[PDB]
Amino acid sequence: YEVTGVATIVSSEETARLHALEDALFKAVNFSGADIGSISNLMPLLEESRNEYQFTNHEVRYILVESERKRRGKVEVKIRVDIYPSATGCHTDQYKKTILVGNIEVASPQQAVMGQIYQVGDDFSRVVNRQLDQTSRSFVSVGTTDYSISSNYPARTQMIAQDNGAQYIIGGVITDLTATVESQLLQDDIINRQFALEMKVFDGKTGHEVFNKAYREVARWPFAKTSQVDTRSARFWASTYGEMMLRVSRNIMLDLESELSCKITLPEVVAVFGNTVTMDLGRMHGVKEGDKLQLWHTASFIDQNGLPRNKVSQSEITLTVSRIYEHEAELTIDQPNLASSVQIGDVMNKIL
Amino acid sequence: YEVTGVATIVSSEETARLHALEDALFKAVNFSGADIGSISNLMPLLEESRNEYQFTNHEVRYILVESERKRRGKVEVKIRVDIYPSATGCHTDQYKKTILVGNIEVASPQQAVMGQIYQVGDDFSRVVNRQLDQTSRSFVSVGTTDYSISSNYPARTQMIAQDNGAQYIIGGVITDLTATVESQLLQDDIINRQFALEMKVFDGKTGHEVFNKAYREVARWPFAKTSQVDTRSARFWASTYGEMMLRVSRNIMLDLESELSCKITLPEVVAVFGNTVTMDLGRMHGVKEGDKLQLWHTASFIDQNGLPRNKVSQSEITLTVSRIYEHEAELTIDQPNLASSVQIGDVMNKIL
Amino acid sequence: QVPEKRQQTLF
Amino acid sequence: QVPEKRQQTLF
Amino acid sequence: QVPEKRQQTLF
Amino acid sequence: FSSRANKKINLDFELKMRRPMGETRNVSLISMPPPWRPGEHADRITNLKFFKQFDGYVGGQTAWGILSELEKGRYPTFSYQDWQSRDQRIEVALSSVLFQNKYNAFSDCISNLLKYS
Amino acid sequence: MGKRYVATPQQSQWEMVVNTPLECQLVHPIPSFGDAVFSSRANKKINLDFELKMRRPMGETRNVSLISMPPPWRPGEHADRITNLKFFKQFDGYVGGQTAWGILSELEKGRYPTFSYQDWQSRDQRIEVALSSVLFQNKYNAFSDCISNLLKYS
Amino acid sequence: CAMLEPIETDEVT
Amino acid sequence: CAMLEPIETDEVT
Amino acid sequence: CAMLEPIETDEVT
Amino acid sequence: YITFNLLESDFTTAQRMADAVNNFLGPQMASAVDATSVRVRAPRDVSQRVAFLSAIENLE
Repeated sequence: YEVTGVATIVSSEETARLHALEDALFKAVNFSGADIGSISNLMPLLEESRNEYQFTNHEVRYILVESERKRRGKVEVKIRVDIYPSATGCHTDQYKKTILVGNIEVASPQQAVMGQIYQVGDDFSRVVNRQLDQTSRSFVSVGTTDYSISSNYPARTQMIAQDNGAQYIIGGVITDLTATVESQLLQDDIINRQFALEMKVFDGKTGHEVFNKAYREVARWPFAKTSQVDTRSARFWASTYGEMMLRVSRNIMLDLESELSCKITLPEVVAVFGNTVTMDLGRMHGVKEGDKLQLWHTASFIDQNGLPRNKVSQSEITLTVSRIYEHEAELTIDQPNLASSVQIGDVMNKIL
Repeated sequence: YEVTGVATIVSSEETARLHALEDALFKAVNFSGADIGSISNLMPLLEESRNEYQFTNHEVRYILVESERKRRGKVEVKIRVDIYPSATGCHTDQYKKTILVGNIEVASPQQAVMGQIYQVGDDFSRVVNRQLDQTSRSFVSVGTTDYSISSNYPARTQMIAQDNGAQYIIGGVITDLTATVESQLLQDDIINRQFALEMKVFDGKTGHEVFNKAYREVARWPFAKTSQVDTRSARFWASTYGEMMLRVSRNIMLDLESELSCKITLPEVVAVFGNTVTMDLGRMHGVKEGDKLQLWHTASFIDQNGLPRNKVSQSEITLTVSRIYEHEAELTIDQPNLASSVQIGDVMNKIL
Repeated sequence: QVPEKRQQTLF
Repeated sequence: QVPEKRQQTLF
Repeated sequence: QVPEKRQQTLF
Repeated sequence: FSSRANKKINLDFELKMRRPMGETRNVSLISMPPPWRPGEHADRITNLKFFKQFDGYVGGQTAWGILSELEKGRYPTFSYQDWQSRDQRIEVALSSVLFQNKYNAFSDCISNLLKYS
Repeated sequence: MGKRYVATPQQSQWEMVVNTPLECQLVHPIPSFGDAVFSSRANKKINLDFELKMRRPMGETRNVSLISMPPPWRPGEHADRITNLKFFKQFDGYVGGQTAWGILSELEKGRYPTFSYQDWQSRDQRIEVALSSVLFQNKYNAFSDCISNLLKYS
Repeated sequence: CAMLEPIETDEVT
Repeated sequence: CAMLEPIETDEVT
Repeated sequence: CAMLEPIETDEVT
Repeated sequence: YITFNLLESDFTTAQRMADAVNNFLGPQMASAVDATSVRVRAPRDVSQRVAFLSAIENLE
């Protein structure tokens, strides 16, 4: 395909070229309709600066870079790739997963003094929410929350997920915002600022921690030392630091696609009206009429030591979708005599 | 057709040319009678600056730009296009949707200090109201409201929609009004001000959020730094910032057309007088005598976790329009024996 | 190939 | 040889 | 072709 | 509603009118929900015939069905054109308010019926 | 929402009606429906009758489904299908052999034996009849004590 | 054909 | 083929 | 053979 | 589940209340987790839990 990759050089030409190649590959995969979950495993094998790349067992086979330019101080890379969009996979027949973006906090407010970027966590969780909402393939964002999610309180995680109707809750801590000064006699000072982050995803059905990853990137701080920067403004997010943080958010989305996309989606029972039950997933999540679903009885217990545990009882109950709304759906129980055993909170999975 | 597109250059000639092309295309589609809902999906494929554009499955097939001029500092584009106005579609046989423009707020009053444009949200919601009223094809505006609509209180949304007689409520938050300074030694300073906005549309029948989009544009701030600008005046709206905000409002209208226009319109039962019921839609909404309508029994519940849900019971009741007023209509129930089961709040849909 | 606007939906 | 994304899992 | 003024309407 | 000692299951429902039936009319029996049940539709039960100068009679499974629809909290509605009312359509409904206890007493008495006539 | 006849925890009661060395009888009144009667008699061989006695007699012969449904206060538990019976017109429902002992066993485990069938008196709609396990264990102990004291000959 | 260029009522100015 | 380069809605700016 | 040199996630920096 | 907290904490009172619920409803229904708390399995529906708790709180 014909794609362009744009990335600014911070300290190494190799890193900027690799970032531009990643951007071009991401655009090519998005246009080709291929899954973006598989991209996050291709990057490690892209550390080398070889003109030709060979891969096996992937939707992309050979990568050939034809043009590399450093116009306006940032590397531009033009490549041609062959993408094979597979019609099958463990991610195409699943309903969309609702995700709640939790509180992202700055561990050390001391590091945010330069620029007074103290609301960077909130304005970055907003970016992560919008990235998951309008860029992901298998995720739906149900908003942000002001509460902090911890692994010590699975019950609170379950309650907050129930309140917001979220299958997973994602929250992080920003651990490094410090900067160093590089000085040259010919020119002015260069301030390279750090952005480290540790993201954690919790399963709202049982309170377990299902995802855990750490990110660290560096970018130039173009603003003055004594200048105050607003994190909601376009001045912050159009700068080199802003571009780096946007790339970090994209990597978060790609990692979530890599890890959670092929987990089987489990819509929950919202209400039971005799022989008809209601599902928390609807038309906007990919539900189509005539779908057959299998019911699981949910029983998740905190064990004797306070650690969350999971236990599902298999059921002989199968349901079919009768009416579909934008955000909910109605299902009819195919075994009327077993309809009395369905309670609120039981989960279902689509029969393939 | 023969159309002209006018757009001022802010930072890139490509953006100004694209905006002029969008303006010319919008005027051509409006004159041709084609639906304006389909325009909002054509813009993404217009990023390239190709002299010729090829499209499939659209009311416009080929676009050829013949004249491009930069007179008086703004790009003028003259094009010829072939538009095929389809007589069919999911948007031509539906009644008009009544929409209430909610409160639009400035999240950070700090950003509105320059020019003291603190009532920009209200005077922009007025523009959105007038744009939906006198420019849209499938919307009727029932005015503005001073209340804020949130996803946490579906009951309040339903009550406000009932009070104003609105099917949908649209409200937003203005998130960025900051500006940057570009300085040249030859000339004076250039102040480029930002305008970011997040619009949200709620369904008044059930309190659900049906639409969510974010807008961000930049334009020159021609006024002095210490000058106070009145947002109700023509000085504000005839400036470059005002033209940008008007274009943003037009994009809001086009996105609403793209998303909500083909939703089936559901007029509500206002009063029941024996065998005759009253409809909240009338002559001004497209109701014609002899129309056949199908009744749905409405039952929308808040579930155990406080989240809104929808549930409609299908009915064997069909109604026909007997007398038409400008704002209401009278319907006769075709099944007199079932007339006792019609209650206020039941919805109807036109039988096609 | 242009994406098509949303089709007719009920509720 | 690229690592393969996680396969389908239940619970 | 000029648009035509509103036609006769009752109520 | 009348049940009598017999070897077979029997129930008679008689709509007895103060002003007798003017003419024989086709009657529609529907199970209309009460006002205090929004979102529920009406079920068409059946079509009867009410005869001239006779009380309306429903028998067989339909009378038991009327009792059942009353047990669910609904209103059995007979709709027909009344001769005494200028041949206009009128509705007659059976209320389900204060029905449960008397339905239990009725079921008990039916239980204590002689199995021979 | 269909018809479900079960005694609420405040309404459930079990009684030993006949307690003699010639017959033992345990009765569970199902409110608004009737009774469920377990009858054992003196004999050389093990015998137990379960009779579902209805206030309004059976209108038509129907296929009935006997399931061991969990009560509402037991989330996360699936229902065990027990068997399929046939209830006959104008006759009390009868279960015998090992299935009646199975009903007693499923009651001893805190579960609800549920009979589901289409009711003639109900416009041929599906209805459920459940036996409540509340206040059952003491009367089951009394019933088993009575069974142990039955004459071993007829 | 040839689309017209007649202006309409201003939305705010 | 030839992938397009149309931009989309900004995530924050 | 020829071992790769792709970097991984930093442990602290 | 729902949990009952004894006004006067005691191991024997906690176990006797657990037995009272088990005798009324059935086996493996209530369990004493310490001298104060007794956990009773309850329905997921809020309306059924109120009806369930109404019968349980009146046990002697």
